[PDB]
Amino acid sequence: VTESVLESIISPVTMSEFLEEYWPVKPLVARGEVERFTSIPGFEKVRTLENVLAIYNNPVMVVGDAVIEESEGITDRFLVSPAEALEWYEKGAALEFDFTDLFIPQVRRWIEKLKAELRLPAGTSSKAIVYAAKNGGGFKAHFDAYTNLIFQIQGEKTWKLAKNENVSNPMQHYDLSEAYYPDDLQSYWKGDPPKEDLPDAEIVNLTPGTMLYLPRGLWHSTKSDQATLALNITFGQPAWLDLMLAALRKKLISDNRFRELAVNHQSLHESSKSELNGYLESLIQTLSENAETLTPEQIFQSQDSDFDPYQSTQLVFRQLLTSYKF
Amino acid sequence: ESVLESIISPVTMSEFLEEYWPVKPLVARGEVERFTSIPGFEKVRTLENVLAIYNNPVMVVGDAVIEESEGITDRFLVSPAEALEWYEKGAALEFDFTDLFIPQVRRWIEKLKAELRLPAGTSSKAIVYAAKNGGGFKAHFDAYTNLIFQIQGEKTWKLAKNENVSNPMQHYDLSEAPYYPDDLQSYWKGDPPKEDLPDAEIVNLTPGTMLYLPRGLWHSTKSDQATLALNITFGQPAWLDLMLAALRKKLISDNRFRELAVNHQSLHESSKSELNGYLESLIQTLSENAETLTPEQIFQSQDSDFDPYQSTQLVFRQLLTSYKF
Ligand SMILES: O=C(O)CNC(=O)C(=O)O
Ligand SMILES: O=C(O)CNC(=O)C(=O)O
Ligand SMILES: [Mn+2]
Ligand SMILES: [Mn+2]
Repeated sequence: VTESVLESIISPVTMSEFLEEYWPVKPLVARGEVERFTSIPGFEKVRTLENVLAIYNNPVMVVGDAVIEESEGITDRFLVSPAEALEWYEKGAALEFDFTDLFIPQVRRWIEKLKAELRLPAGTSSKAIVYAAKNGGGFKAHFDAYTNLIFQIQGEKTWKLAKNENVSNPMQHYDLSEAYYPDDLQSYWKGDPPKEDLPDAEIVNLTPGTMLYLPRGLWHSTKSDQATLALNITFGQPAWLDLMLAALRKKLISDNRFRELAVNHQSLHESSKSELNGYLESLIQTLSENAETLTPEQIFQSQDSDFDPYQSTQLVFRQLLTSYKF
Repeated sequence: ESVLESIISPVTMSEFLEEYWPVKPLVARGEVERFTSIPGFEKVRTLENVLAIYNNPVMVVGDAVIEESEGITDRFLVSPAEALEWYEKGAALEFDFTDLFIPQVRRWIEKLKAELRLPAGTSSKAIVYAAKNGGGFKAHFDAYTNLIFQIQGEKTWKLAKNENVSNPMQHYDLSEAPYYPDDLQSYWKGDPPKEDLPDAEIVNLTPGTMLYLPRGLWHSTKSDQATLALNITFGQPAWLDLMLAALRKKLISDNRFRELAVNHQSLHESSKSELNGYLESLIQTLSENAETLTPEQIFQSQDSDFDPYQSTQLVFRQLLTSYKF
């Protein structure tokens, strides 16, 4: 059958069904034999923890209660060498091998293809990540501003999934162990947080060969009683706001008045403060008039902008680090 | 209004702010003991000391890297323990965010930021540069500004007034002169400078010389023999940065603006028409909120992140400060 890699994996669900009833809002669980994952380019290289370790020349994130206890409560995660990560792994810390696509770079082709098949803006952030855990490790209840296609490779992993009644379309991460909401999030958080154990969540056991589509914003937590290994393909979720502000900035960056250095008005004398306010009024009027002339075509024309400079910077930095042998 | 005074004397801080900052370079010569006023200066006064304290990836830059990478790149990050090998091959070493290891200097940098009237959120750091054997950086301009303190050796700087772009918002290497980033293209005027910046000012920076290097000024560097310098590097956030931050904060509360965007030419004709009306409506709302913008709201955003490239690198490096390289 002339099928896409994604189609091959979610069969007998069609890609149209996926796009109409699941993406980008509802989770999908697709079960089957792990061998159908072998059409993912580079899968054989990340099929076992020993294989991932043989190729992954980068720092590894470790997360969990052992980190909280060692750090005397300062943090729940460290970035460490692959070797040290194995020491933490034995203490039940979850290991995250981020930007695994640097080390199976053939998957990058596929990811870009999948990004187009999902009709994501070209500029959307995308990567592969490997997650490994044992001894009850994993992640406590949280949500992400990203969506994931999750391919369970080894072991049985317990996911909790709950609808998020507090925020629609979150644009930042949040750990439920913060109960305090960060600034932007505070502006659109509604209602009471869920309990730490997500008591109303759906529990899903992921086994080898299970693919889980995980939409952005769902509350989730993970636990690996025994050793597990999974490969995630992780996508940004650029908002209309992202594209609109990129388009507006493209219209304004040409104007030297907008490129001039900004000034902290705090130290200024009152007359200078007022003059700055009049200068800024001029800018405000011009910004508003450029916003008023914004068109759909211009918004679409900025779909190839960098909407996640945090992810892009982390990719560049990790690429530069490959010159050290971790 | 005091921190720089003893270093740029006889230039006064008022003269510096009115006549030089943020557009024209200044060269202040004097005794290097001046620099003892900077917290932690003793700890970066030789390359040995820097290497003793700097527990982070070190950037190495130059011909030796071009060779090792078979032409792919001129830079990469290595361990402090491997950096000296590259230095001996004439690669320039960049110890980025050196202020992570001399925390003392943060207070100083913050005072300077306040003195210069920079937005509170402006990026700011210390960087040490070391090179020998003709190593350094080829002709380019930065979107950052730098206060440069020459500690050791005689370093050849070329400096050239930028006649092409005012207040650039990104980095540019003169060597890429066929190609121009889209944004830069939209405000570049005229022809790029000539190869090797023939009309440049040549300035030999000797120990105790401080160079103020404004954003956008063309420069390049060469260390014939060993050199060591400390930079204090500041972002240059534009009014556009604060204003778009303020506008985003007004809109991020509205779920319509947080909804997932789509690839235009992936969807059907019916869908392509159905998106136009929704986007026209959103554009109306964006415009209405832009018309509500006040100077107060712009200033209330001065503590935002205007430089995710720098902030991201800082967080990453902070997670590596006790890494066993
Ligand atoms: O895989 C895990 O243990 C945790 N993964 C996530 O939270 C995620 O993919 O967003
Ligand atoms: O110090 C050097 O050799 C090069 N430095 C710069 O380009 C800079 O400070 O912007
Ligand atoms: Mn998650
Ligand atoms: Mn420079």
